[PDB]
Amino acid sequence: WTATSGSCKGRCFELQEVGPPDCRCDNLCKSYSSCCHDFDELCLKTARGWECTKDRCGEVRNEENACHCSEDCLSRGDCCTNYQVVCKGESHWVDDDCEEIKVPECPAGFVRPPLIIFSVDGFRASYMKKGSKVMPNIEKLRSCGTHAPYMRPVYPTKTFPNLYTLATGLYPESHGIVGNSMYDPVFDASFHLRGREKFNHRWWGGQPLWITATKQGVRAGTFFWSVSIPHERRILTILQWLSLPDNERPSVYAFYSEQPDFSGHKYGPFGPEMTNPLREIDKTVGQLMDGLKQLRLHRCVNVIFVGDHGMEDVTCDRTEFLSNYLTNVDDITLVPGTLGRIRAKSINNSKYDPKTIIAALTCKKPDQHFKPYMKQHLPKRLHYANNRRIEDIHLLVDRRWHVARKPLDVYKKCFFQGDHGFDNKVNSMQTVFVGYGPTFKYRTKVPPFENIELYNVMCDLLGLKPAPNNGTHGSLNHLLRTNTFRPTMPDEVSRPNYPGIMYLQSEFDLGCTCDDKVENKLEELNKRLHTKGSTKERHLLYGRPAVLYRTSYDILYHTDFESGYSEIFLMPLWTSYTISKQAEVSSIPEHLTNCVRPDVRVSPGFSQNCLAYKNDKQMSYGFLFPPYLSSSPEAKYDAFLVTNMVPMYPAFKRVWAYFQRVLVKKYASERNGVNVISGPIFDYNYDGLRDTEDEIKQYVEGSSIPVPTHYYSIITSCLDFTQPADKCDGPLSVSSFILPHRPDNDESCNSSEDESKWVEELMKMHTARVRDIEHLTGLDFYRKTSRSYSEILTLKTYLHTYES
Ligand SMILES: *[C@@H]1O[C@H](CO)[C@@H](O[C@@H]2O[C@H](CO)[C@@H](O[C@H]3O[C@H](CO[C@H]4O[C@H](CO)[C@@H](O)[C@H](O[C@H]5O[C@H](CO)[C@@H](O)[C@H](O)[C@@H]5O[C@H]5O[C@H](CO)[C@@H](O)[C@H](O)[C@@H]5O)[C@@H]4O)[C@@H](O)[C@H](O[C@H]4O[C@H](CO)[C@@H](O)[C@H](O)[C@@H]4O[C@H]4O[C@H](CO)[C@@H](O)[C@H](O)[C@@H]4O)[C@@H]3O)[C@H](O)[C@H]2NC(C)=O)[C@H](O)[C@H]1NC(C)=O
Ligand SMILES: N#Cc1cc(Cl)cc2c1C[C@@H](Nc1ncc3c(n1)CN(S(=O)(=O)C1COC1)C3)C2
Ligand SMILES: [Ca+2]
Ligand SMILES: [Ca+2]
Ligand SMILES: [K+]
Ligand code: NA
Ligand SMILES: [Zn+2]
Repeated sequence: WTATSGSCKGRCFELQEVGPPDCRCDNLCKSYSSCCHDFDELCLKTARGWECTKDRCGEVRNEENACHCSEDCLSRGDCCTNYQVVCKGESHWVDDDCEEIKVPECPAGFVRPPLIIFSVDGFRASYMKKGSKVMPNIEKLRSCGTHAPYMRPVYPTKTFPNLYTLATGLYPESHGIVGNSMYDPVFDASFHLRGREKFNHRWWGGQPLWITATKQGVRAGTFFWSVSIPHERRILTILQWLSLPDNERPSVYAFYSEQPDFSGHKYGPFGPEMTNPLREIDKTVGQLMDGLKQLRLHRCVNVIFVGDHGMEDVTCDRTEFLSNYLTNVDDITLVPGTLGRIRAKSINNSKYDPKTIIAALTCKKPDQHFKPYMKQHLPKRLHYANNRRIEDIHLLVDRRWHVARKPLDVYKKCFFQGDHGFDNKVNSMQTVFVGYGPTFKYRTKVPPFENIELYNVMCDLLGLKPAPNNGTHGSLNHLLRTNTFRPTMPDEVSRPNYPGIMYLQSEFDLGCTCDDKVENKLEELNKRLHTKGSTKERHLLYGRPAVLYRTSYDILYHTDFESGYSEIFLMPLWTSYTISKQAEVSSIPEHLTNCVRPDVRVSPGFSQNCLAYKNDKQMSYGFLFPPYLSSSPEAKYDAFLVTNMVPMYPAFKRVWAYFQRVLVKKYASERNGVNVISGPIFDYNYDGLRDTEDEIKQYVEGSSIPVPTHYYSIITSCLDFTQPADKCDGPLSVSSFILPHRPDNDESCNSSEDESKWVEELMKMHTARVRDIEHLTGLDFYRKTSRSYSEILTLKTYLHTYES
């Protein structure tokens, strides 16, 4: 209940919202049906429109007008944005030459350059080039400031998940807004775009920018605007707030446009109807910048132009129906559209079985346009599992398609031509980033980056300490002229042991055999030098990874590779090796097929055993350093050490053997050598973070050998590919992956074919950042390069996407 009989007199767009039952005058009161009775009259004035004309110049102030062209307007802070242009012979901001902003040029009493976030819904990255002729204001921000060719949203590429990731620096799994629609089983409550539940604070986790600011003594404009407040009024409200007294004036503001998303849904991303919405957004930018120029703030404010997600061509005819797959369609609830989320319609139904639903959805039709996943099997780069609001069963929908439960859902609720929500690596989902102002660089292009990184930079622009978030603070220092964040590398927590030869072969009772009895003090000296690390500079190019947790581990050197061997997990945390462009692939000799050799540097009690793999009828083994890439027949024996062995499902060994035998050589050929770091990952609670030993749900039968959930590889070379990976003087180039360790290839519908037709496709789907691998292993890579630490942070956030 609201007492709407109070008044908005002197309270229009007040910054502190009042508590029910008192009536509201803030920019969200309409959305709560809580505005005072006189809000429209006083606060949403329209008379005479948004623009000064030659006949209004010097007019007698009339308080009914939407904006003023009277001599007193600059002093009151409520001039029409074009006042100085029409009435005082000034130029529009867009007509002025770009001039470098080396220092903030602020009015007296400004403590810091304000930040204005200009957020646009559905603004696809390619609009910057394809619409450039109709967006001169946006084009000038872009060419004069700092811009990325695109900015990667988070999955799912929906509005609220992305806007709240911009506000928090958190993945949706961590902030709690995991969709535009959600069921929380603990609350037994549903979140929807329409209605009141979505206003309850219990949905919204982490700490958004406006709260971070307020807690650190920085005032904030309210970021959310009720849909019926016209854009012109939003901009006039921000400009009036910027005229408030010093002690009352916010330092951070947001503008929001529902366009171009609203029109994109109706007309498709590139419908001829899309030109007008782009022109109108550009005009709104023009109004802001002309208004800042009037207040002498156009060389003071940092402006960010940012989108939430792009827009793809999607039509009602490109819908898959679960009713064409399942017998039991009335027993499930589907969250539908550009992703699917499935749960039981009733928790009372004991016949519901996720295993049977997955199997009925798996490679059933030859061109199926969706793929089912248990959420823990989704590509780790999506970070979309660790939340009770994310259903166990997920459908990754192909770009251009929808999934629905039954046909009547699509025509009893069409005419839409655009949609978004797909995998956040799809080109059509990419969105925009421009930064303009004293703190941003001048005429600077930066590589594409993820939207989870922006919170940290917005905190830097405002002198704020960020709440704990998923950005990597410093990775975007190259966007900034000043206010850079200069972090120190994390301290190593565990120092390695360097074991020498300590065990006789007869002490090992592992049930292993190797045909390796083949008896020269030239080569006996050499053997010893390789075991002490004489080749370690070729194979460990960027230093030893640091272990950032308490554990027991050994560094093991060999001719062709170096490893950090965990005495707790009985396998390497990491294996590092370099493959030159000239390197030769060889076979595993016939006599060495089943060869496993005790490591006389490592106790029997800290070793795997072959008898466990023999008894485990589901589990086999592979090697981290591939025997196929041995430098010599003699060096190949090293690759069959028990300390190089890791547990692998036979189905996964098909993937791993193709990677090691074919793809490593291919990358060294293409990139002029590569350095490879490979290893296991254990994430049984799918939280994206390294498991402790007590979290492991599967062992090799009858043993303490834990079974990885994933295998990673980090593949590094010289960005200037005219230099070999091992003699690179400049920046690096990296690609990585985190491959699910699965006992079947059900994910790969073409897996009955030769690995050359499916394995590289799988690996591209499971592309990762080095930072993703850092979280999952507790390792810190690239500790010893010639490069600046911020540059290394940028490299560790790189994702190789494989989009054209
Ligand atoms: C991205 O970046 C984020 C932020 O840095 C990071 O997420 C953080 O990771 C930590 C580990 O997973 C975790 O630390 C502690 O969590 C709780 C404290 O939780 C509350 O307090 C903070 C501070 O304000 C809140 O932010 C937090 O918000 C979460 O929950 C809200 C309400 O439930 C919700 O609105 C919000 O969205 C958010 O949900 C998310 O996180 C939770 C977990 O906190 C998930 O469950 C959700 O799914 C969602 O993902 C809370 O209100 C501490 O209590 C923990 O300590 C436990 O657990 C330890 C075991 O490892 C143990 O040592 C401790 O002694 C203690 O044990 C006790 O409790 C156990 C579990 O209940 C029990 O089994 C045990 O036997 C014993 O009784 C953690 O220290 C942060 O909360 C988390 N923050 C946020 C904002 O998410 C991410 O990891 C990265 N992601 C990547 C990939 O890097
Ligand atoms: N969180 C956050 C955040 C972070 C930044 Cl950096 C900027 C902004 C926001 C919030 C944003 N304002 C805003 N105002 C109103 C509305 C929205 N956003 C989104 N909707 S909607 O209902 O989802 C949509 C579909 O029909 C309209 C209405 C401005
Ligand atoms: Ca949106
Ligand atoms: Ca984990
Ligand atoms: K076996
Ligand atoms: Na298959
Ligand atoms: Zn939309």
